[PDB]
Amino acid sequence: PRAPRTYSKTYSTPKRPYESSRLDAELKLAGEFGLKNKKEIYRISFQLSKIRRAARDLLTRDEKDPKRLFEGNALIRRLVRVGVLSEDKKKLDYVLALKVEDFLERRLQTQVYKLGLAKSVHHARVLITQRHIAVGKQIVNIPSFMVRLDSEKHIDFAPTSPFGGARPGRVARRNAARKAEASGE
Amino acid sequence: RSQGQINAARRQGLVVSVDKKYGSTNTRGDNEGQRLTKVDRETDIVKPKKLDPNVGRAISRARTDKKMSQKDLATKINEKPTVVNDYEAARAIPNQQVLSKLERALGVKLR
Amino acid sequence: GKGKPRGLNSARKLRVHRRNNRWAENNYKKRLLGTAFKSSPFGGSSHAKGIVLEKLGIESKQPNSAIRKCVRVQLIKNGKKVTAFVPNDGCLNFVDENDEVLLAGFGRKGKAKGDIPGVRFKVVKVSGVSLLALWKEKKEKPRS
Amino acid sequence: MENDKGQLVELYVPRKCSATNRIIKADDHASVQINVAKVDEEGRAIPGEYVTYALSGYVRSRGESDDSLNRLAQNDGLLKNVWSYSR
Amino acid sequence: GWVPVTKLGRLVKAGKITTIEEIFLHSLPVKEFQIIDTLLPGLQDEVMNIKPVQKQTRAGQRTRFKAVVVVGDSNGHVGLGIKTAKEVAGAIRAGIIIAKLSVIPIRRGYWGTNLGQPHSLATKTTGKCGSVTVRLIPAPRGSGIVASPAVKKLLQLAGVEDVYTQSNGKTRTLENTLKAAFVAIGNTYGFLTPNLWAEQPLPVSPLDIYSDEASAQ
RNA sequence: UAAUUGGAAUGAGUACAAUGUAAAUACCUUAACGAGGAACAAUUGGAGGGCAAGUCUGGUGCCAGCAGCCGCGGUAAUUCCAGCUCCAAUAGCGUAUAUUAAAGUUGUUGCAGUUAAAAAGCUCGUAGUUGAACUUUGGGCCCGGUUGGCCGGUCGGAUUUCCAACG
Repeated sequence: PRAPRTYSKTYSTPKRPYESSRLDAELKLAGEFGLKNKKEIYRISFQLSKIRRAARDLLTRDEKDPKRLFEGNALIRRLVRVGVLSEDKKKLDYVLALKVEDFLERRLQTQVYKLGLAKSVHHARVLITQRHIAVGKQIVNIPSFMVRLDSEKHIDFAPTSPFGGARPGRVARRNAARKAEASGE
Repeated sequence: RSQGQINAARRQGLVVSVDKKYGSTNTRGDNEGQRLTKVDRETDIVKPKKLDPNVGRAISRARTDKKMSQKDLATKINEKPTVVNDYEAARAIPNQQVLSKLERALGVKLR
Repeated sequence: GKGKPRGLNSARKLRVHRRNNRWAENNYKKRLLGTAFKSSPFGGSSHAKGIVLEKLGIESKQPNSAIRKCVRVQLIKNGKKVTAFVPNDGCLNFVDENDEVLLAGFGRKGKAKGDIPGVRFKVVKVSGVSLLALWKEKKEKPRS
Repeated sequence: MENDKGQLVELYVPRKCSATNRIIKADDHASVQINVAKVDEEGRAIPGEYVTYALSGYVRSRGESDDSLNRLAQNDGLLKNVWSYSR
Repeated sequence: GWVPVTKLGRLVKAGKITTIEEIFLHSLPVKEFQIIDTLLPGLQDEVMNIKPVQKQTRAGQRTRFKAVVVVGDSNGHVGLGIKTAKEVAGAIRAGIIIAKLSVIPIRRGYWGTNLGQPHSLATKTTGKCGSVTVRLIPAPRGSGIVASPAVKKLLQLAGVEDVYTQSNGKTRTLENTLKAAFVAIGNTYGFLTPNLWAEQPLPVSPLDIYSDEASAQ
């Protein structure tokens, strides 16, 4: 009798289960991006299929429809802000050409790797979830953070993390401890 | 080959050698797949890796006279008990995968 | 043309004609006759518990020549007697008379499966544990 | 057919039958391109200067190819009192 | 290498005809495949089905292998050829030759406002071959080819970016479905849109201009 | 085909505290401990086709069993029981029943009825469904013609403009 909590699922399983085209198209999306499983790839195509349904709905409507104009710019400026639509590609005919590749680029698990400091795309994944990377002032350990356009200057090591200073962690701290009790005294 | 450069050469380029392999995934390796063309285009007879002169004689005893039988030995390397039979003295064309499992299952370091 | 009415004031004829021809459909009839409640051995349920009465051997139909090792079971909630197949080998040793088995459908929604003639059910649990566990020696049948 | 900037697309524009105004497809092998010589004083058909008619393979199969050229050439002055409008 | 026997073959070998749209505009019957190897290079092929057909005899069964192959470069041109032969290898080689000679143009268009380089078909087109009808519907941008994995694979080589399909009949007969889709895309230039209402001056055939190069010596 | 080695990082957990809370638990913080194959060890179903992945080995011998379907097994089993290897999804995966898509196999869109299932033996006939044609054009401005002439330029036809209205 308390009001319900809305919830939804954020992915979709493909219709035909065993392909050789789709199953091997995961070469890029799992080895070249360093991903857990196919649900991280099914998640992206779900949002991307959610985008085209709204865009197809708008294109059917008349040009200079106030509904087309309002939700059109809103859909563009949301996709511009996260950096999946390029700086001037801003047209509803180009959000339909938007593919799965330039969503995984904007993930923080790759944006760490492209901005140096990671030396592997799934060395970055380990560093993120080990509470090392902070955006602005906030530590994030979610590898699917989907950074914005005014945020790439703010991926840096955390003020708490050992690689951002602040008294290195329990491995080196204990390792220096046993040389203190063996060599120091 | 194996992690020597395939991560070091992937510094923000992410595509050099990303093509698909031959594609069996349970059929054995292509260690003679190069030699298979050479015996196909050369219009004469060529000798196929003739014999096993001392890797037969010496390593049959070190493997099998120790404890084991070929019916046992071929069962742990997963080959028919006549395959090991023709690796005993002579009369085989030695391929790499069978001779590798022969080595790692019974230790004697003769290739 | 086309044998059906087309006039704009003819929705009643099309609606009653669709209704009469729905009865030729196999599952529409069973949904609206309640055949699952009255006629099916399970009372329109996925599963039912039973009581084992006898071990049966049923000859497999052509072109197979095996003996299928099933049992005869009487249900609790209905009292009806059904024949249920006992899966992969050694499980007929794990089942005995009066073990209070649990039954499921045999895959084909009320039809026989494979070369077994006239068996629409299979045993899932015996004595309340499993058959997978007993077959894989993961659990033990209670002493009864 | 063109894009927004007027640049032409549709890699070829097909011929059309001069009798029934229908597209000659790339696989209409019964279609025919009739070439008729142009003439001047004292005969002497000029080489390489034509009067051209295209007939689709539909028309020729129907048997209308003769009656079509009688109309198609009388209206161009190639004939007189051969084709009549009123049947 | 290639000694042409056809008048059209001589003009292509002599370089007097340099585009295949010259053949398609004049409906010229292509009789030898080396015409359109030197006129549409970079035209890949792929074999879509190998299945056996048998004729029974007094002594035994006569089995031989039917091959369905499709060709198309990636832009505007499609070819479908079917051939049976005693060997699988020979049927694929001979099927490719038949596939090339049946190359046709597809007409591509816009589902909506035209923003260059058409992605979809110009019209709704259907094609039937032996109880299998394949309908092709224009689709908005970003839809892709929505088709069966064999029919989609023929429209990939066609050059169609976005298209819908319906289907009917026994589509598990793979030969009749591909033949029905081949008819459906070949009818794209069959349909006369209002773009094409304008009159044209009926150009002169290259076999009729370059007559003494085509003629044998 | 691994196979021997190194320093780095971390939380799952154990917890001073504080925070949280009506009081607690838990989360979010955080002192102190907390990783080297023995563990702090991921499973669930599959490997003939549909359908991705072994014609590798041992056992059985139309037996045991598998198998949604086609099929496998009668002494060289790619299909059973195993070992190895591999595939699929993954903290989830299989099984059963129902239901929706598939299904243009319920068809208004949109089925089929000569021979595959299906045109009442034939005709009349009420409800129902369906039913030939016919009854006048006021605002202004830009565009195309079709008639009407002021206009021929010209060796019976050749361009159109200013003006009606003619829709």
